[PDB]
Amino acid sequence: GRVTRRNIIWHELIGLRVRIVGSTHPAFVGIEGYVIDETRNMLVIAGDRIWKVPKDVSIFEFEADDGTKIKIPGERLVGRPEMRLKKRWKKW
Repeated sequence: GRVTRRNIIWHELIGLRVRIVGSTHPAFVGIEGYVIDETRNMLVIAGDRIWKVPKDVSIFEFEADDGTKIKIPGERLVGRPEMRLKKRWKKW
């Protein structure tokens, strides 16, 4: 949906288009498609093939509904989707 570099931390990822722009393994850079599932440590991407990729060693580029491109290390998205959503709540 309407994701930004700031809220992507808690925002759901399923349904967003994504591109692996970096990785500890060069063979996987270039994988693109829509996120069809997310677990604590993985992202399931549906491209030409269905890929299950680890968040910790990948750099993602997500596309927001308005076309905006968002690049963020996958390590920052580690954690179950429901758990990440708790980060939306701020305690000052």
